[PDB]
Amino acid sequence: KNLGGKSSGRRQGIKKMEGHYVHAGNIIATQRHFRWHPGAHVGVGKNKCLYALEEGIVRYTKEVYVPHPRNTEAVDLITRLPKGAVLYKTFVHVVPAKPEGTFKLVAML
Amino acid sequence: KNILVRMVSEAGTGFCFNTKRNRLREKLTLLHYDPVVKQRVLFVEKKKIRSL
Amino acid sequence: VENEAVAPEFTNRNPRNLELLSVARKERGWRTVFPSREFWHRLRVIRTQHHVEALVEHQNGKVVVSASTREWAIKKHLYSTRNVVACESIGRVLAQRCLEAGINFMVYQPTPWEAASDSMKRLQSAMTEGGVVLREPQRIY
Amino acid sequence: ELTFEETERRALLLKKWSLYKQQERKMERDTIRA
Amino acid sequence: LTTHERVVQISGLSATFAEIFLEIIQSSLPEGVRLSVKEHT
Amino acid sequence: RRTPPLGPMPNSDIDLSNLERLEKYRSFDRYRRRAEQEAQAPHWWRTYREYFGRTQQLLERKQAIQELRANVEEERAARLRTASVPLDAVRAEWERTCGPYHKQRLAEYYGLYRDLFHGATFVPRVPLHVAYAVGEDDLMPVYCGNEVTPTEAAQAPEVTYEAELWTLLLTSLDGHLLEPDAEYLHWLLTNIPGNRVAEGQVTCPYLPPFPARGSGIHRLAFLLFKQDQPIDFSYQLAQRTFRTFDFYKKHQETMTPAGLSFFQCRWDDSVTYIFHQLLDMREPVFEFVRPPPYHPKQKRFPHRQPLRYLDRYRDSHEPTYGIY
RNA sequence: ACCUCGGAGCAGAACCCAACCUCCGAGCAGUACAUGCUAAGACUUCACCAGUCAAAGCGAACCUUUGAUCCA
RNA sequence: AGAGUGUAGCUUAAAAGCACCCAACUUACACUUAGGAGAUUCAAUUGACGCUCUGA
Ligand SMILES: [Mg+2]
Ligand SMILES: [Mg+2]
Repeated sequence: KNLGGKSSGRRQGIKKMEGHYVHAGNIIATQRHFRWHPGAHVGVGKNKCLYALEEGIVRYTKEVYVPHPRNTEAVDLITRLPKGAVLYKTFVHVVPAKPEGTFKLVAML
Repeated sequence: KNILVRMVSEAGTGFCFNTKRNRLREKLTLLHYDPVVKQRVLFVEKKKIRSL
Repeated sequence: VENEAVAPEFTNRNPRNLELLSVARKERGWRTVFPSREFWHRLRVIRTQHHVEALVEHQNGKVVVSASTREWAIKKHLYSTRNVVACESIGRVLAQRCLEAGINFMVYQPTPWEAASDSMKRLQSAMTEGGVVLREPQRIY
Repeated sequence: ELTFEETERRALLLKKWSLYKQQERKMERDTIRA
Repeated sequence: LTTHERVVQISGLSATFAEIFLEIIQSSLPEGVRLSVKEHT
Repeated sequence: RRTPPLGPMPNSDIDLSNLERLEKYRSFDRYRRRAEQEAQAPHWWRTYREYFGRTQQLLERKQAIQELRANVEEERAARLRTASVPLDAVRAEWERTCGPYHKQRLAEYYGLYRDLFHGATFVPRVPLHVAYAVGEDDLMPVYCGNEVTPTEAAQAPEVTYEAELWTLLLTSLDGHLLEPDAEYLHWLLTNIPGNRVAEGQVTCPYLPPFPARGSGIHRLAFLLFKQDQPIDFSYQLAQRTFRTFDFYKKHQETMTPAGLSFFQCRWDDSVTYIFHQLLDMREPVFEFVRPPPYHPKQKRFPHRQPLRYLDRYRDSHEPTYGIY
């Protein structure tokens, strides 16, 4: 009487652990809901996958979570916290490796 | 249900694009970007393509 | 000519070099968190119970240009340091200090209610008429 | 419509009522704690 | 004529705290109003 | 398994069973302030920062406040949101009172201290003023971090400061063309008698800014040093180059910095004039060149890749014909 | 009775894991009509097919599941 | 008579931050926006003006 339930796994999770070198555009982690939040130089897709916006080293950190005020449910959740409480989340950052360019001598006019 | 319809440019171009509108709803007139003209123009529903 | 001995690669050490060329990186992440870190300089306004303060802070967190009604030089010219007049005055002082510091472009990140606030509107008007633009140029990739 | 003098008197009225009821609540709280 | 009715719910009183609370209520009633300390249901 | 925390876990101190009796964040802004405070606080876990890092005067002030309060017109203007402030008076008062601290902040942000004194800091006590006379009617000032074109900086500036000797120096922290660390001096007046500057000893004559084209924006620093007793000192780049670090090391015993004022200079046609007429050399032109785009190692079979894959790795866009 | 797809447990913590296994759900709707065009770099349901995400750029503006080829 | 002594309600704040209030939105609370008041007890680290405690 139990049908369905034959769906395969989504192969989600972290694709780049901490310290892994990541080029711009590489997907860092795919998640179904926000297990890891985007940090510095990390973007978010429609499906909440984290990709590197710059070329660098992936780092995972814990930071205080302050949601966008337009996120009404999160704002209410915060409104219900006690005074000392601060929410925390796991964030993924890309520490950019190369400089974004150098000045070169082109012509000795 | 909804029906797929062919909005045809009122700008005289041969340009048409397919939209979805409820069968019970009135015939559609919609502003849309015409690539050939390179400007937003009116498109009018011409004929029903299919029922979806 | 020994004066024409120039290293093939130039090394500009000015911290604001790339930022002013509009080529420096901005922290483009933090989509799920408020405020965005995608800026070079941010205008942060703190309205305490008694004093109104404004800061122009670099992305790295260094405070670059501050204007606080707490300072005697400014509080010695206005009645209440916690009203629209105080906000506009601190905004104009900050605009002047920003111009003298070379900070023409800035990002302001208010909450919806902060934006709706008339005092914040007056502060933004003061800054824009003083010259500072509350919208940073896009990065050039 | 209204004039400037009446508006100023209204503002001073609000100020003095603020002071008066501030004294009121201060004395009420003093009695409370005492 | 009509009489407008209001309710206030309260929970948590101490011995002396209840005394101060209702004596303040008694002394701060402006003009011709009806108080009550009735319970639920 | 579970490793115990290496320190006080957040939200642990206030962890109590009296949640109902605990006051809550009624507002979003107070939570934001607390969150910013916690973010600033140090932590034992990995964090973003780790990786991306008299009394009479007071009485007079109180009396002045009471006088401003007493003035009813001021209250009317305040409540009509029409009052304003004297910008010049505020500027002067701030300069006298706490302007040096803000100028030290600006210098630290601009990196002058780390690049001039290797991190050794000071405070610009003297409210120095510099202005490059533009034409004859006006003179563009040089604040802390101003923006002045080399055309306006073509001629030596007029300097004013209420003080009593002084040594004034101008350096270009980033104009050097050969060595990244060195810098060029433009003009150095030494043993200034009091305020008048025309009587200063001109050790190195004046040069205008010469930031090469497309070489970004250069920061030029006016340093001013209090001088106890005069000391004898000592258009060629080889002799304009030096390090303010060891220079001021050689004179720190009787010299101490007391004034600063710096500005940003871009390219300008006056720079071409400077490079040709008197420096007598070809002007260098610099271009900001970004690193080549990264592409993964090319595969023999780019499975599922579009046709553009081959273009990503071809270098010449023009058709080639091999042996034919 | 079932045959495809998806969610939860088995399968606790990267991924992955069956069943006549224990439960649940879907064959689209609402929206708009840039919900356009292009394009680095990536993910991928263990193959392929198919399916995802996406910087930069251009152009308007200021979206949240079902099926191939041939054939018409 | 003696001890502790002492910033507006609180501050290992140095004249600041939290607290506090009215006005509008709220049934109401709350939020937000506008405004409001506030102190380092007097003399030279020290003595004496005020508070708490120990006794009669
Ligand atoms: Mg399953
Ligand atoms: Mg695969």
